[PDB]
Amino acid sequence: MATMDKVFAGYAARQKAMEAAGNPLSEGIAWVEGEMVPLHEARIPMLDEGFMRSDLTYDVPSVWDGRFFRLDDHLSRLEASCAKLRLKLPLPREEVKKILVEMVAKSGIRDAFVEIIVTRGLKGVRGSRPEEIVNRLYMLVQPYVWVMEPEVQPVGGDAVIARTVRRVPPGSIDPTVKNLQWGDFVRGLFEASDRGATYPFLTDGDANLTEGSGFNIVLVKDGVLYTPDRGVLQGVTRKSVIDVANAKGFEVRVEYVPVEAAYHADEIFMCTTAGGIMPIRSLDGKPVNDGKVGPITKAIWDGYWEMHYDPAYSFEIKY
Amino acid sequence: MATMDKVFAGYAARQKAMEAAGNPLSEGIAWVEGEMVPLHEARIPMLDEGFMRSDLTYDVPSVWDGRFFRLDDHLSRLEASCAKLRLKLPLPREEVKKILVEMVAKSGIRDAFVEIIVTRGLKGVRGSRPEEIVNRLYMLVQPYVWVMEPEVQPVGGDAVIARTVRRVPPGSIDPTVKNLQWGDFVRGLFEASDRGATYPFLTDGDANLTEGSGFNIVLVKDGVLYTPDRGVLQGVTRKSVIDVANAKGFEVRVEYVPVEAAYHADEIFMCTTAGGIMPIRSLDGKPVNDGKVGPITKAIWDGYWEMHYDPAYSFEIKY
Ligand SMILES: *Cc1c(COP(=O)(O)O)cnc(C)c1O
Ligand SMILES: *Cc1c(COP(=O)(O)O)cnc(C)c1O
Ligand code: NA
Ligand code: NA
Ligand code: NA
Ligand code: NA
Repeated sequence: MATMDKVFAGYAARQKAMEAAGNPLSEGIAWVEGEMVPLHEARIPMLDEGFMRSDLTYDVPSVWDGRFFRLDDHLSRLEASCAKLRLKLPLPREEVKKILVEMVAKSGIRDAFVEIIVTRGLKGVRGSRPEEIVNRLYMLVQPYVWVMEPEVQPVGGDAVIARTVRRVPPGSIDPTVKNLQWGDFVRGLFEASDRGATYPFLTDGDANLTEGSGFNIVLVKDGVLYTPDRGVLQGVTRKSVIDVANAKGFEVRVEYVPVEAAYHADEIFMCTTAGGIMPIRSLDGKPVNDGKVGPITKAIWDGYWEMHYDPAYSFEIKY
Repeated sequence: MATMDKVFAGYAARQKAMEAAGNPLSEGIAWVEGEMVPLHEARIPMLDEGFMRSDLTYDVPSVWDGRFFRLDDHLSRLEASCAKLRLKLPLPREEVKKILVEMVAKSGIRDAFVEIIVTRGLKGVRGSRPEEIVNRLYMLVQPYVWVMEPEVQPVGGDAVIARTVRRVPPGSIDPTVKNLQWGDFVRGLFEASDRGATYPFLTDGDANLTEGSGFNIVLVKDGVLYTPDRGVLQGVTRKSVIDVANAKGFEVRVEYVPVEAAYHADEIFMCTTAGGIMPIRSLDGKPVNDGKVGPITKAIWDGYWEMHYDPAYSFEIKY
């Protein structure tokens, strides 16, 4: 369990140093209407009908150890999300990239959660002519967010297959469009908490796994990785999982994963930008296999963080 | 078609008078953090995790001809919406009532769209302890909004049964909780527009009608009114429709309404606070019956606006 120490110890050191620098901007910076403002003072107009009706999409790249991770993948997914929503990125993609690097640089944050939001704008879809709709852009940079805290990743967390809620189906809301309409996920969070666990796994209502509240799901069984194809966000972390798995000779099947498979899996882990590779030790109050972080999961964990220093997948920021 | 003239002519006169008064506050007033501010300057903090994840509920009473319509019904539905979301109205209900009356009074608006929003607050559900969650309140007053403009209600609008999208199911998001997660409704709006119509009727994906983008649906067939029970908001307008129908001896069945019934209906109309009683002359590009506003619909229209002057359902505002 060495590489986790090196990763987490490095993170700790950089957090210790950022508090020492006392920079007020290291609490976060936002981009709103062409202007960079401190995070705790960034505000959205109530007249942004888009934002009001959550008629928007968003995406969250990260910065780790001063390096932006797969930014172009996130920008490309955001553009595809916009197109599916009949939205348009209000600024050229390369300018968004420049602003984001500047914001991270000016903030001094070495490990950052970065968020880009495109909304319909001030005039909503209902009863407005196409000429009158002007999409709006919001961006943000802030310290890295953990869906699983570093102290838990060596042991793994507690999940449940949710039984009081199921995933919004693609015929209502396209799950490949990263969105903030979290009604089902929030029910899943409360259900997990009510049942004495932390992470909800949502079904599709048809006996298959989909995803959870802010993460994709992966099963390991007899040396093969399984993760749902339909009904889920096509995560960039999931993508990196496939890259590491291929590089290490593990097969990954992106396909229909029945709920039943979760109860027989050798290993389970979640993956997401806000936290990385997140092992699950128990499901529905029962141990996953031996209740430990599995070997294939640790290989995926190691490779995922290793690739944060591959220039094919990252670039360094000048602060 | 007299009573529509009296209603719309009165509305016109009051709009003519509000423009004459030139009051800048007659464009709207908002309540944000204890302070009343002009609408075009009201802003929401990006750190409102609730609002960000649309982890909120809301409700929209109206003011017509200087009288608040069924405010207590809306406040009661909002409280029930909060309870289902494990939210709490941050101020006592009677104080919210007082603020809203004051806001309408100070604004001078005689015909108003009024909106109350309760969000999870600055600390979201995920990874926060129950002690750290403080729900936040937002309110707004602005000129009356029409989902169907007065000029169209005498003739009726053009609807379609949506075929590219279906209603979010209650097992994902409780439709009796008025909410702003409009992903499916926005797809329905674009589909309607693509097909040359205006109003989408969403199915439940199981061959029954539910509701539309901001309105309940009612069918009239052989002297009986039909409106879906499950999968929809229990509208206050729908409630008033039942009151008028009962008073006039018409039966209303709140039950499963198959999609097939829409294609054989004698009359169809939508109902919502933002516009009232809204007849539909065509469905899927075909006439509804004779393509005219039907008689039972006009009786419902007349009674609905009549009851805006019944003290059992309204009170007058002192401006
Ligand atoms: C963000 C998120 C994921 C993970 O996607 P990444 O691109 O790896 O961050 C998966 N599912 C949902 C619902 C998410 O919000
Ligand atoms: C607001 C709305 C209605 C109508 O409800 P009222 O209380 O009559 O205003 C119906 N369905 C949806 C989805 C709505 O947003
Ligand atoms: Na996106
Ligand atoms: Na998946
Ligand atoms: Na409500
Ligand atoms: Na109904």
